This record gives sequence, structure tokens and C-alpha cells, in this order.
Amino acid sequence: ARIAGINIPDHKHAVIALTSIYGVGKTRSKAILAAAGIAEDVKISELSEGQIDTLRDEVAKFVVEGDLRREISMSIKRLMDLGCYRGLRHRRGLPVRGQRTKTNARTRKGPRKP
Amino acid sequence: RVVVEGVGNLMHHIARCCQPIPGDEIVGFITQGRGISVHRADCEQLAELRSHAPERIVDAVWGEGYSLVVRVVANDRSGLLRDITTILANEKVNVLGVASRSDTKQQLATIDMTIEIYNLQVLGRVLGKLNQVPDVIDARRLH
Amino acid sequence: RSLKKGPFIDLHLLKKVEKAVESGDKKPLRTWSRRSTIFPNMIGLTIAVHNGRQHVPVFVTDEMVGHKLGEFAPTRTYR
Amino acid sequence: AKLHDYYKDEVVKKLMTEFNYNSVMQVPRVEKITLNMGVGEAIADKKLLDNAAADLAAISGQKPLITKARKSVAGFKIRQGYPIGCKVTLRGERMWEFFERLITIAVPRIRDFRGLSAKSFDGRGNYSMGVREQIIFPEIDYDKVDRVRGLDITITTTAKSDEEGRALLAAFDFPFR
Amino acid sequence: MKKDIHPKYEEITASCSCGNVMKIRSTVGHDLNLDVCSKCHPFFTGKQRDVATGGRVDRFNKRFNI
RNA sequence: CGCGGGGUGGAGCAGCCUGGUAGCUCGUCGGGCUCAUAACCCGAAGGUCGUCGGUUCAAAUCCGGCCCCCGCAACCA
RNA sequence: UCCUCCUAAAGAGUAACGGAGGAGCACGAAGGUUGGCUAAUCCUGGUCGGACAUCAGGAGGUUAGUGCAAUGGCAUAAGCC
RNA sequence: CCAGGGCUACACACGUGCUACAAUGGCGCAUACAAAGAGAAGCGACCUCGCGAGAGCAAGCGGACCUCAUAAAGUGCGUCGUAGUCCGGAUUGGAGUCUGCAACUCGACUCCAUGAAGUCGGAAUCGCUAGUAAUCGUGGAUCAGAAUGCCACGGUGAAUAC
Repeated sequence: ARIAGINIPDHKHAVIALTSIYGVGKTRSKAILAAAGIAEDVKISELSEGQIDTLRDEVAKFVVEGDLRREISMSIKRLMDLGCYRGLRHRRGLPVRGQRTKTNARTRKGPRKP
Repeated sequence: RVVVEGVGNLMHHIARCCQPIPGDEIVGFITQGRGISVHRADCEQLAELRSHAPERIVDAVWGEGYSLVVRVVANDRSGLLRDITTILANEKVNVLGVASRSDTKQQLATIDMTIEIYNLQVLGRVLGKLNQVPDVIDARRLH
Repeated sequence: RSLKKGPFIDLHLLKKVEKAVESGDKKPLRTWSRRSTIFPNMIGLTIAVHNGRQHVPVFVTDEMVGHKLGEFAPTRTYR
Repeated sequence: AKLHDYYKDEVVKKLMTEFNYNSVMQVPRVEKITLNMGVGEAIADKKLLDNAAADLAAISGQKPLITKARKSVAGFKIRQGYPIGCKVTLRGERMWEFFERLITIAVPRIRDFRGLSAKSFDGRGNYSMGVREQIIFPEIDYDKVDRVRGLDITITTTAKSDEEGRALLAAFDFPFR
Repeated sequence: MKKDIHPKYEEITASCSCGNVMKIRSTVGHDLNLDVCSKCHPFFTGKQRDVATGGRVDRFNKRFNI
């Protein structure tokens, strides 16, 4: 009950169980179980290890956790370093996509505290 | 304004470790953001800049020249510096910032005043009226 | 996320670029076409871009490609 | 004791080539592994430190040495004499078994693994690292921790030059980004 | 060593999914099914895949084709 | 000069008494109520504890010096 | 009233409303003995951990400590277990 | 007149809305019942590709005949079992689509991943007595593209008035 160097959930129907893994949403997760041939219903507890390993080999195909984090850290890095507008926004801790900044944008700007 | 090698209008930022004026001409360093980094032509700090990236640098002049810092130096104090006040009025350009440095290690009385200039000529007479006062053992543009 | 078919750039800009390129680096390039994307051939060029009042220079680099010129000419100065 | 045996053979053999030592005693040898664990929260809850003791007991396989605060310091608002951080100085047979148990299985389980700093040396070659999640050790039931007591390890070496240290550690494979 | 105070310590039979079953001493409980033997961990390959990024130009050309 | 007390948020006063973490009122800020202000109602911020040094793990607090302020005495002459 | 130093002129002692500071207790253990151990402080490395927790090594050398003021003394330790 | 910029800035304050905070709920599968519209330098079936938005091909219709266009709540089955939890969906990265010279400032939408605050909201304050309130979904003008806005339609369907 540990894959990708983490994943230790249970009772959850495998797909959700895998959603726990950073780097995988339900879709990709379902896809994994799809190729694995594992029924999504099975609680990870029911899941045989002789199957879990297949799942490890399965998830190996899809970029996850560690590399993913580093990777995103690298793309954002590029941004803030290149000096592209997106980078500026990230350096300013502000919405990038083009959202209203005059009012909301609390997510990026954090709490209304200041 | 500044004819950055055959083109003006180009956004730039004046360096703050040197005080370029319409004289020796100016070396132009291209910063990441804030476009150009005019650092005057020939300067030690400017030197390291070239040292790490010569390719992103081209010259610039003045096309068609204001704001500068100067370090005047006086003898200790006991008031004759007040004499300098009197001179404040005679100085045409409005003083921009008082910065005495009497500290160092001795009884030295230096003052880093910041002002401006309209023409290099006018600057000439500036140094003149600074050199006249006996207590003004020193008076030169700080870099 | 911006024209699947052929990256877009402005013609006069393109020509100004070739003239620069084959002539070898010469002088920073005045440009108003922020819509123009980037080209490997342009890398090195110090093309300057109008920000609404100033044509600010930018040293094109490899990371700087799949981007448009506007992404380097902030118009809204803030504090 | 497997890789200890390994040491006796391939390790010395190996290094003797790269270091042309005049005599066998000149070859560096790991002397003592030291599992330090400064929770410093017993000052709040003493039993918590006991849980830390459980973990070190669960890893070393032996009772941890509970260090006491050396100095009363306001910087942590702790006074001298208070339990502060438990430790273990496992050496010999034990340390080898643990060492294997370390590089073979413990280390690999380390999330987002990326080698190890080659810069972690006292100059004497006595290497030092610091796991953040004690759970990577099999003995911990994972679920049973109420905390993520990370700890740190000091591989003391008889090596003098830290470089000799690297070499010695290199004989036992080891990460090193 | 001092008797009793130390937790029981015996040679459990560890086993990675990778097949490098190995018997080593510890306490654990009985033993353990693992996933990665240091030999079967991707450092000697993993770090390699890790750097893989850079050179926008090629990607741009993929978009080019004209 | 001598003696005793004091100095804490913007202002007035606690807590220093016995070392660890500073409280109240008014005021300040934001919102509400009102046509508007006030009062009122809700929320929140706000004090390097005069200064310097020393003692202590730790000083608003303990000690000494200093500045400032108040009170007392400054008599037989 | 008592304790430490200087004054005090290298024995002792030696005054001033002379210069500097403490005591009016503490502990059954902080005592007795046996055995064992030895600091402070910096640098280097190291999960949380930072100027400062714990660990390791080095430098270092008693600059530490010695229930309390100072003086003398202490590793054979009188210091610590 | 022009290009580019700006009307989208961001310590903050307020108004008005949409979405949630869940179990009369979410999710998957199957499945029932609308009215009102709009359409040609438009609507664009079917068919083919794509995970998708769409792309290619392409009839019918400027219209009770064609298209937009399977309404959704609901119903049946299953699952989740009270967790910040399969709630929630912001934010961001990467990868795309379409409009339009052109999407950087600054478009909408799609996929992958991510998955924040929030667990029913202080003082205070609003709407509503019937097919109303509430709740669900559909359409249109505007419009190249671009709404949670607005105007409009229908389904479900109350409470309470001493």
C-alpha cells in the first residue's frame, strides 16, 4: 500500500485511493486501473500486491510526485527568471491568467489582512 | 533624448554607483527588465558588468543632462559650514539632498550633497564657487 | 492557445529582422508589433519594444521563444 | 553483517589501489553510527519524547540514550537538566546490520530521492545526513506515528581527509548526487 | 549489551516487489514486502530522467513545419 | 545640593510587589445604524515598558549610573 | 553585627562619614566513601533548528565550574556521574 | 490620421451577483416530461476524426416541415458514509481549440495535473402571500469572438398571515 514513494491510503475504492497521489487526478487514475485491468470498486485492502506492483509499473509511465514538483518548480522558475509577464506576476504573488486584481484575486494575494 | 547608438526614445535607467553627465558619453548595459542601464562610459563597476556580459551592451550619447551628486569637504565645523548655508542661496540649482559624513576615523568634515545641472559650462562655475571658500578643502562630484 | 496554424508575427518586423541578421548585429530594433511571437533567428537580437510610451530593449534568449513581444513590455508601472 | 564482511574483502582491497597505503591500518573504516533525535518537545509533553524513544528503539533495536539539556537557554526557553533529545551510538555488528538496512531499504523509500550532498563532511570525513520522516524505516507501522519525527545520522569515520571519507562511503555505493 | 531493555531484534525476511528478496536482522514484527531494493531504485536512471528540460527552439520547430 | 517616589500603547492609569508571556479606559482604524454627523452596535490594530550598562538561561520587573518630572528637607545662624 | 578586596608601606596587625561588593541562609543531600569522568568557547557537518536546543568531529585549553560576595585555592581534582 | 498603450491597473472599501460549504448531496450507469425563441457575407443535421472543445465532409432551412437542440432538476440502480472529506472549486503549470490581421497586456472554451478559502457566516440587513417563494434547466438581444449581467420561457413546487 505504497507506490510512487508515497500512496498509503485504504478502504477507498482504488481510483480515489490513487487520487491521493500528487500528480494524478481521477481521470488519469481511472486510466491506470483501466490498463491494470483492476476493478475500481476494490478497496486497496482487497487489492492483491501481485496487482499493486503492476500498478507501480503502470504509474511509472506517467510523470508524478517528485519529478513533477521539480518540473513545475522549473517551469515557474523559467518564468520568474526570464522576466516574462507571467514571471513578474508570480514574483508579485498575483493572479497571472488575467483576472480582476482591483477587487478579488484573494487566492493569489492571500488574506485580506494587509 | 539619449541617442543609444542611432536611435533614441529607448527606455533606460541611470546608474546609481556613478553620476553620468553630457561629457565622456555613456556605456549602455541592457538590464533584464527596465530596458537600458546607462552607467556612463568608463567606470570600475561598469567594468565588472562588461566582464560578465559584453554582448548585451552598446554605446549611447546625449542626442539633443540633469541631476548629479557632489562631495564637498569642510574643516571640522564650529559654524563656518553655516557659512555654506549662506551659499545655499547663491547656488542656482535647488539642493536635492544633504548628506554629511563627518564620521570616518578623524575630524574630517565631508558632505555628500545631491543637486542638478542644466549645462556642463554652468557646472564649471559650480566647482569655482565651491573652491573659493577656505573651509572647503574639497569639492568634487561623488561617484 | 493562439493560432494552431503557423505562429504569427508581423511582416515588416520579419524583414527588419533578416536585414539585421544577415547584416550581422548592428543596433537595437525599434518595434511596435507586440503581437509578434519569437524566432530562433531573432535570438541575440536586442530588439526594443513600444510599451505605450517607450520602446524597451530585450535580449532575446532560448527560453524566450514561444512568447510574444508584449510579454516583455509592461505598460502598467506600479509603485 | 553481510557488507561488514564485504568491507573486510572488497572494500580494503579496493581503496588500497586508489590510496597506495603503506599498510592496511591506513585504510579508513567506519567507526560509529549515531542516531541523533532532538525533539525538544518533552518540555511540553514528556511522553512525546518517549514516543521518540520508541522510534529510535524501533530503529536501533536498542534503548536510546536520552540526552539532557547542557545549558539553560531562553532562546528555546529551556533550562539545563531537562530531557531534550534522545540518541543512540550503535557501533560494530549492529551498526553494519543497520548500515545495510540503511542504504538497501531505508534510503530508497525516501520521498523524491535525489542523491546526497557530497558537501556534508566535517573535513574529517565523518558524514552526516538527516531523514525527515522516520516512517521510511519498516519497523514503524506508519499509521502508529502521531508525529513525523525526522531524525539525523552521523557516520563517524576513522578517515582523516573528508575525501578519503567520500571514497570509503563510495565503496558502499551510497547516493551522492 | 545490557539485557532486556533493548527491543527484541531478529533477522526478518525482507522482500522487494523487484524480486531481490533479502534476509536481514531488525525487529519489524515478522518481515516486510517492499517495492524498492536500492539496486532496484531509480537513482542511476532516475536522476537522468530528472533533468530532461530546455531548448524551446526545437519545440517551436515542431509547431513550425512550414 | 541632600532625601524619598515616578517614567507602560496617541492620552490617563494597572501589571514591576515575588524575573519568564503587559491589562484597562478613552482614543485610532474598518463596518453597521441615520438623509448626514453624534451617541449607539460589531470587528480589529495599537506599547523596543525613559535611557546606558551590569546581574540572570531569562529583566517592564533585579542592581548601579544618567536624563527627565513630582514630592520633601534645605534647620540652630 | 558579621564575611571578601584595596587602602596596608612583600610577617602579623593597622584609622577616616576612605574606595568596591556580599551575609543574617541553604542541603539528609549539595554530606561520607568507592569507583569512574572532565570544562568554557568558537569553526565544520548535520531533520524540524534559527544567534542559541540535541548529535559528530576539530580547535581549544579551564577562558568552565565550584549552592550565594569577593579573595585565595582546586584536575591527585575540592569540578561532574 | 496613425501605431502602440490605456478604459482590465491594486495596501484597501463598498454595492450587486454566481459557486460552494454537502448525504432531500456528490459521482457512474440507465431513464421521463417543457415552453419560449433564433437563424443566411446564418442555423448548419447526418456522417468521419479527435478524450474534448472542435476539425473535415456536408443535406435541409431564411423556416408549424430544417437547424440550433438528448432540457435539467426528477426517476431506477449502484457507490461514497460525514471526512475538509469522491464535498468544494479557486489558483497555477503543462498541453490544446476557436474567433479574429492579431489573444502580450487582454478573449471564451477543452484535456491533464493541481486542488485554496470555505464545515452555513458579527452588528446589521433584503426579497417574497401563489403556481407565488424557492429550486432546475432553455432561449434571445448585444455580438467576429467575448456573461455568473440583462430581457425572456418553461419544469418542479411551498410555508405563513392571529
